[PDB]
Amino acid sequence: NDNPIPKSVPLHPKSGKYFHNLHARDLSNIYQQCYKQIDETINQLVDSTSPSTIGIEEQVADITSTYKLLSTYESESNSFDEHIKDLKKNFKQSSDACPQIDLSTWDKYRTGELTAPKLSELYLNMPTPEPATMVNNTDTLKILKVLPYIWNDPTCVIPDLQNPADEDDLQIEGGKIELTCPITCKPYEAPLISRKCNHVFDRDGIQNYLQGYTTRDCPQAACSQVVSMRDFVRDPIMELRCKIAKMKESQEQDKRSSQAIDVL
Amino acid sequence: TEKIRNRQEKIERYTSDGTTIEAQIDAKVIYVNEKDSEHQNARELLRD
Amino acid sequence: MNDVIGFFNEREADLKSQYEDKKKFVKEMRDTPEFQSWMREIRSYDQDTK
Amino acid sequence: QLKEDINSRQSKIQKYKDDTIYYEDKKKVYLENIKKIEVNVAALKEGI
Repeated sequence: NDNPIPKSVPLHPKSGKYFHNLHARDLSNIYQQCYKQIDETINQLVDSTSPSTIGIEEQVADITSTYKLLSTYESESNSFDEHIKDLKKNFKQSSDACPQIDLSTWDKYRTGELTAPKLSELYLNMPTPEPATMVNNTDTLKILKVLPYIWNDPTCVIPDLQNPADEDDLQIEGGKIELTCPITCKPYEAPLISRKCNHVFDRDGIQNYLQGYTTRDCPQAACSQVVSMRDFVRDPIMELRCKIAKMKESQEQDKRSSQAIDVL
Repeated sequence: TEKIRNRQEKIERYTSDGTTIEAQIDAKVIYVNEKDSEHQNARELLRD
Repeated sequence: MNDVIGFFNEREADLKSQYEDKKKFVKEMRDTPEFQSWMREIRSYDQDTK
Repeated sequence: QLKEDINSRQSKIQKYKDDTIYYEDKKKVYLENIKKIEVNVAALKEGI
């Protein structure tokens, strides 16, 4: 009507060139660089704070909030790109469905009696991104959450699935997790744990037990299962505990020696 | 008919080029991954 | 729109050609050999008036 | 950039396939017109 400017027209092959050219610009490299940066910052912070200094809980909470915000950003960016591709597919299908303007179909579209899909309206009507079907649980997040307790004491039992207060009401009765293996009187240089056994092993003597037998029972108690080589994975918690224990024992030995010399 | 013939010949040539460039971009993916590993080695050497 | 304006240009060129053909038909409709045969039938009738 | 370019080229290949499909449909319509002209010519020849 009036000025012959139709609201929308069917897609053209020349316009199809640009439609295929249009894409959402990526953040995969940016996101992975950010993730690696925050992970290495957490790793540095693990031993960065002075052993006598206490109160890393607020910094841990702040870093947890930062990581959660980053993960939410990544999830909604994935939502962005999937929405973009779905919108492109819907628009191309609608354009293919609609006819082509040759003689007066353009006039009909201009008069408004005929309508064609418009990417602007579709992008205005696309649903807002939703952080659904996404879980903010990573190994870095887990170690970040559990590191304050390890800092407080090397032996801790954080899970509260059985009871929110502790493992059993107020008393854990969980014993201690020893850095030095009775089998191998040495710190765990290769901490390997099973998703089923949930026990950390040095693997130096475990390979000797697992050679010649396809599956062998877990030597530790409180469980009964057989595992192979490929069920073992690296557990950062174990060497985190080892490092904090060594650092604390070094600082306490230095303090006691210095005070004893000050006595003389 | 000859327009369709040359169009489908171009389509077949483009599909062959797409397969070859898929192989080439897989080669480039391995190339960039190994270059990234070489950088990880180089950066750790610089660090130490 | 570039496609549709080219199409309308060729359509109006065809319309111009058809209009030229109609003008040629109008021109040949007059000054016919039968039109030449006329104006002397009038003379023949004028030789013998009323 | 090569991955983006080859994805664009693959979409160009699929749109060429669609264009060839429409061209084949036009050719089929033309063949139907040719068959109608042929049967008309056959009837005219019969009268001849």
